[PDB]
Amino acid sequence: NSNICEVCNKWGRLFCCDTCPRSFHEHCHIPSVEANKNPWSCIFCRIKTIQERCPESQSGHQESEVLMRQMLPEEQLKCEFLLLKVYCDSKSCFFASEPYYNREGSQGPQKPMWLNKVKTSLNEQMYTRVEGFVQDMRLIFHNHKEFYREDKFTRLGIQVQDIFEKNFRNIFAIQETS
Ligand SMILES: [Zn+2]
Ligand SMILES: [Zn+2]
Ligand SMILES: [Zn+2]
Repeated sequence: NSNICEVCNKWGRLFCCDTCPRSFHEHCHIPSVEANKNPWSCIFCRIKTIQERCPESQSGHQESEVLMRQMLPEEQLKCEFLLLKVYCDSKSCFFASEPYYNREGSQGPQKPMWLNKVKTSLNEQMYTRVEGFVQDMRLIFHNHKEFYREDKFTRLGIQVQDIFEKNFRNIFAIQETS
């Protein structure tokens, strides 16, 4: 197995996957690494199994159909994985914890949102459709763009949104377009 966490790239107290060489901090994995389970298979492995059991699941889909799906176990897992792919980027640090807003010439968002809030919401099964999760995720970046205006710091929101959107299209097999 790897000697660093797949998500944050640090050593520490690592739980190792039994079916692939990845390792994780307990709360870096999503869901948090399960108490028992021998063998244990990481989220990457679990997602790969879904694809292998249903190869046609990789054919293209329309985003509008994906968003309306109910959060059954496989869609729950896919959203967890997509959240984890965002935390994999070090720039997610800016969006992880609860923000505050006090900048001359700007007003804070009406509905603040952050990664850890989305993480809790998934853990608590608060989303009934994929659309709930995707809307909160996109809101993170939209709030940031609006608040930071013409400051160059706005670019961090564009960057992390691009990671989110690329991974959304991959994990949910969105039909490729020009
Ligand atoms: Zn970690
Ligand atoms: Zn694995
Ligand atoms: Zn099938």
